[PDB]
Amino acid sequence: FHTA
Amino acid sequence: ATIGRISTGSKSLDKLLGGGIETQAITEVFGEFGSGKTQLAHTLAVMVQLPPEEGGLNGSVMWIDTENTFRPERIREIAQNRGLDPDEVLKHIAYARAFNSNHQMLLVQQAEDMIKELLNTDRPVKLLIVDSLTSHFRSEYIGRGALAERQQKLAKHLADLHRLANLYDIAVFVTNQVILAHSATLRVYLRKGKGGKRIARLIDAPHLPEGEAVFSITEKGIED
Repeated sequence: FHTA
Repeated sequence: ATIGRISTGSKSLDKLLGGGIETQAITEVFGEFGSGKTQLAHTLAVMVQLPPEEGGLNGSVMWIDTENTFRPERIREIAQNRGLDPDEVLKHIAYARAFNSNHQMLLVQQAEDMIKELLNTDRPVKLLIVDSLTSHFRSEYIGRGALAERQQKLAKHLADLHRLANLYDIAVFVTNQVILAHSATLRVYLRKGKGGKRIARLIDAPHLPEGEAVFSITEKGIED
């Protein structure tokens, strides 16, 4: 997961 | 623990839902291509971030995408037109693309790490989106013998999602493009009428509203  | 309720942005759809989509539940929206399932997902990813007196849960979002349909620009549009800072709203969405159904399944375990991290902060995860829940399963488990196998794997995946919803007080929102069994908590059938108008009906929920909600796709996500 990565920040949008 | 008491459940929370995330407004969809439509009063009509909220009434159909008893106030909004629920935490400690999996809500599945299903319908044909173009029925607005992903628009509802984008809208919820902004609404959940609002404070509770505005229909949110002050929450963070995790999003598992299987069709490359997440659009940061759409989040920005919805956020800005609701008085919010688009970059901050985007910051609170944690995003992953699932390569195949086995990776999709593993990403649920991966997600628990961030859920635990954020749990006792002021923006705990409150929404987990899986869009599409079923597309990889459809493509991978196909042909003679696949109905049973696919249904087993999907049920396990949904059990993992139910555990996160229930253990961490999260609304899980999943999409499905459509006599098979289903194990989501609540199933909402969406369809497109005309222009930006959409119609929602609850399925196999005889104890809840039997009518239909109608809403439009707009620059605020969805609205009456």
